[PDB]
Amino acid sequence: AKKKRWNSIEEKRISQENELHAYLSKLILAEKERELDDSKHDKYLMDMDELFSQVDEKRKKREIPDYLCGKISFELMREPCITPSGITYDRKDIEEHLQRVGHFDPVTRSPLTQDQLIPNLAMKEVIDAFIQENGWVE
Amino acid sequence: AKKKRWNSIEEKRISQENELHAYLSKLILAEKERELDDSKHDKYLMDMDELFSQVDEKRKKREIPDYLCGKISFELMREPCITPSGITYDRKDIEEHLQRVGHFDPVTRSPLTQDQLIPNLAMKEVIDAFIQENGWVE
Ligand SMILES: [Cl-]
Ligand SMILES: [Cl-]
Repeated sequence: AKKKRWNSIEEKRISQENELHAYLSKLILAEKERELDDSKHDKYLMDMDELFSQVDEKRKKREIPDYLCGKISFELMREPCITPSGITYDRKDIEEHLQRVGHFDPVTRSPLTQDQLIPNLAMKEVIDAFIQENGWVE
Repeated sequence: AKKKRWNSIEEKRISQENELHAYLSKLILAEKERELDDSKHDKYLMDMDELFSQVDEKRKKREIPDYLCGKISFELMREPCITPSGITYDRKDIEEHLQRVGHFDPVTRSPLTQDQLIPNLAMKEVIDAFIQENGWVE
């Protein structure tokens, strides 16, 4: 929703990392200048860039694990529930299927009814911990 | 086991980060010297340290999520299976309990028998992805 504040917070971060990265690349090159005025430096620059480049590669984020998404909704599950076949779906989606499509396990075809659905408490914790450590979500 | 190779691989990393970190702190201070020879630099040093300090704070690792551990084994689950009450245990541990302790859900006390155990396929994927992205495990 109005959670566009995550972009603002990371805006201030990205901004500082860029300033630090430029500053550091300046000191380096300048040193290379002084040295080649009287290289190993070129290597320090690569690793130095890679360091900031990596802490930016993971910033690409948007990588919502597929194993945290429903088989029906194809997206992060809010209420993960498992069937007796061991397949986890998002409650709203599965209860939708069992009421609109039919009384069968979307994947195993095994006979199924809403009352057999079991709350996957463990998965709910995994997803919650995921949504916390990853504000870009939602 | 002999997977002590993870310590060797990260040994080479940690070693390079330290060398880069020292080198960078040298260029900085030297610059501060030249400036204070004719500070904002002190701030660049803090953030620069924090940068390497952070990529080391997470290296503390050993943080095996509790929600990935069994209620009985109290440790990373190899074969996560859920009960009809929605509680996930490691197979070996739960089947041990149902055969040595009694036919009841360790936490909900609800009546239980090995044949009711359901394989928590979703959790198995979560843990597998965890063991991969974290070699220090095992
Ligand atoms: Cl789903
Ligand atoms: Cl357990």
